[PDB]
Amino acid sequence: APAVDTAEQVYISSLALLKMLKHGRAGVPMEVMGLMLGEFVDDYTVRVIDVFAMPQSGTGVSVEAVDPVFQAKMLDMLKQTGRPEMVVGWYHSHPGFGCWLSGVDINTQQSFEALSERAVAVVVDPIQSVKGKVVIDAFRLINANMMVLGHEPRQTTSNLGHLNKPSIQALIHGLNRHYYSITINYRKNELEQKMLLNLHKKSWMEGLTLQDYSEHCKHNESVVKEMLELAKNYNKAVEEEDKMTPEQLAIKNVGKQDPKRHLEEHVDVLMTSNIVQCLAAMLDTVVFK
Amino acid sequence: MPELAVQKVVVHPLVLLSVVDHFNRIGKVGNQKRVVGVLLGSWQKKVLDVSNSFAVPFDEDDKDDSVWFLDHDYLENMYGMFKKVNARERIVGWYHTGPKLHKNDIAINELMKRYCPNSVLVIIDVKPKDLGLPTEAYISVEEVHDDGTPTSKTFEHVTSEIGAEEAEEVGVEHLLRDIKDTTVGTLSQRITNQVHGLKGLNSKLLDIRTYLEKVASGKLPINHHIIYQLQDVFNLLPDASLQEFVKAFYLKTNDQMVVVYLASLIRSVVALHNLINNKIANRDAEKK
Amino acid sequence: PLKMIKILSGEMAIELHLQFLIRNNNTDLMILKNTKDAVRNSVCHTATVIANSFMHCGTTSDQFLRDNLEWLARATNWAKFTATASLGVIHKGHEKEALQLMATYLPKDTSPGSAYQEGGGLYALGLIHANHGGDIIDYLLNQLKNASNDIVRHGGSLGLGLAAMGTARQDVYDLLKTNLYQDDAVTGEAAGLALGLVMLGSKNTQAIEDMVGYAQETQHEKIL
Repeated sequence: APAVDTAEQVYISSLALLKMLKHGRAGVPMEVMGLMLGEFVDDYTVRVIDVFAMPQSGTGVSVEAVDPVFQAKMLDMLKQTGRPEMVVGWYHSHPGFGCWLSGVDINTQQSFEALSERAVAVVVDPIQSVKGKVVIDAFRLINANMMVLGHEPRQTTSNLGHLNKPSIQALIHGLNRHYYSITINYRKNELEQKMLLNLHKKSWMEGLTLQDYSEHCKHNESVVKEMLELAKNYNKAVEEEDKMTPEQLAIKNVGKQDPKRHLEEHVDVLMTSNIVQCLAAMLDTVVFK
Repeated sequence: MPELAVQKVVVHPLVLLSVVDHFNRIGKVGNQKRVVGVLLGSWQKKVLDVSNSFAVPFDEDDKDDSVWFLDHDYLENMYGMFKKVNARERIVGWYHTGPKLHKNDIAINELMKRYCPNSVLVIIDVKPKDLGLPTEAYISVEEVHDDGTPTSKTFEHVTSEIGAEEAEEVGVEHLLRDIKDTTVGTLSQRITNQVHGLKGLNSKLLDIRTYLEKVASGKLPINHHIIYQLQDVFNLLPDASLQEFVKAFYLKTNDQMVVVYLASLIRSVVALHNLINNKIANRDAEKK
Repeated sequence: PLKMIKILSGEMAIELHLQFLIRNNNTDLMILKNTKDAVRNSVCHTATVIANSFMHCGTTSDQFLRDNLEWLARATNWAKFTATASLGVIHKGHEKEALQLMATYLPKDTSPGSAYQEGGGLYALGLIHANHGGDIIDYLLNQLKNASNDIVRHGGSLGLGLAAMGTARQDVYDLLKTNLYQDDAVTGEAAGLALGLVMLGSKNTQAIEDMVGYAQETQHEKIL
């Protein structure tokens, strides 16, 4: 109804976000799905705390996967731990479909909606988790009566109201005919950060370590030889270069970047090896002694 | 039961975050009463990948460390569900939330071994231990010491490091609102690491000395390995030699300085005379 | 120095503000019709009802009331609440109209006529009355306290906070405080925002202790 259905800007925690990406990834092209545990506050704030997953299959998302038995079973575990969580919504991964909600995915979302009125539907892209950009969206179903009278901008009110375009093609077309997409925010905590930042005890000595002379010598030999080749270029280059604009000087002296800059780059690489070795050389001897 | 399929234990950032988050969820216990939970992860590999952890409600008293509650029933039922998630997820061992191990931990370990095929007790700490590892991994071993101690069941350390998975690693960057001044990829990062290194060494170094004192008086049982390793460190000592840097960095930099200055010298007369005519023009131009 | 007492109280000040605005006013029917045709009930509408009310502000005009009777009727949801609320921004000053026009919307007349409108009136009222508040505040406390649903309670708490602004006194704070303690779904954001409004420009030891202590405890977004 336009008079009580608003979109749910989802605050997704580290425990949920990581879980969903990993589960989809291993299964591929077998698709994984599940229920999401979280808490609901406001009339629009859902924090997704944690997730567990439903049965994978080789046809992926289906009606058969969704049974009340799995959910009911989980809830008994929730009591025993003394965790309170109600069900916020459900998730799935589509490697085998785009962000558009497949015909079986809508069926599955309708059942889940009967149980929790406020229900969210999430596409995960496990494939994209391999690369350094990850695109995932959360959505909420829109009612048929709502469209005619209300129109889809009614979900946008009293919340963040960002509406996503996940390129063109099937994904966008399917979005428009089916659901309203709403944004993702990340929940964070200071403690949560601190865990992530932590490295190793071993790195403490790693820097200290006295870099072998042998290895250093390899680097030193490598640096002087490139320098000699470039040195010539440098020598011809300085006869001209009465004008500013360094890129023009790069075409003239030949190649991308000035030969003065090439020589410095090499001097600097050697400098970095040298810095660890010499600092380390005195430092080590004195401290253990 | 076997504790075999481990030579290394890598632990995900997920594991730590799950324990602090789960503390609030259960009861808001907060290490008032230490918690043991299942440690989940991969199998059929030499290396142990601890993919995941979930809490089990375990309260151990602070009157007494021999009394605890450990909820067994949860473990069997959670077992069937793990396959729904993925078929690489099985119970590897258990986690202790710290601050430290006990003698009591041997007894907690015998119960958990029935479920697992490769039980290990990995202490994941609710507080991060320093800037180092917030995790230490240990394995139950039957050993004698030539301290005049017959057969004991104790925990000897196995090397711990932090690993990650392709899906998980990306997700971590997005979540992070830190930028990393401790990345350790380059010279800028590398100099920070050296300052910290010295501080790290000092923190570790103190412990070694107190351990030696305890054996001397304030009687503590000698772990023979530790003493054997200590003596090795002092014998390798030599004295330092050479290493230095050239005048070359400067030469290049000076080259850049000449070029601009020559361009400047021709431009100067032109630019400086013109300024007065443009200046006057500007003030009038501005008004409209 | 007798009229000097009046102006300081705020009675006079409202008279001034309303007169300047009403008389000089410019208000064009076309904006309202263009908008009316484009969007029937939408989020776009929500921004409009408040915004078009602002454009022609400080006037007593019937023109809005007649023309966007139809807007109020079309609306449901959060859009309806803004539309009622926005009547206060038009009638800025207008002392006599402020209390009467809003009265119907307030819980002492209609109340199960639509909860959205019912809260909206309380919120419109605080808006007109702000920073001339002295008489108004008692009436606003009684109303908020009485009705106490979900919707009306949020509009009440935000409304009371605006009228009372800068009193820095426990009486408005205590009523509001009690609303903050329930941790009810919608009211929580208004009650927290409200505490700061009333306290403004001065401090009280009890005020600061509540706001900081409850922030740490809760993990519900609206109170925080």
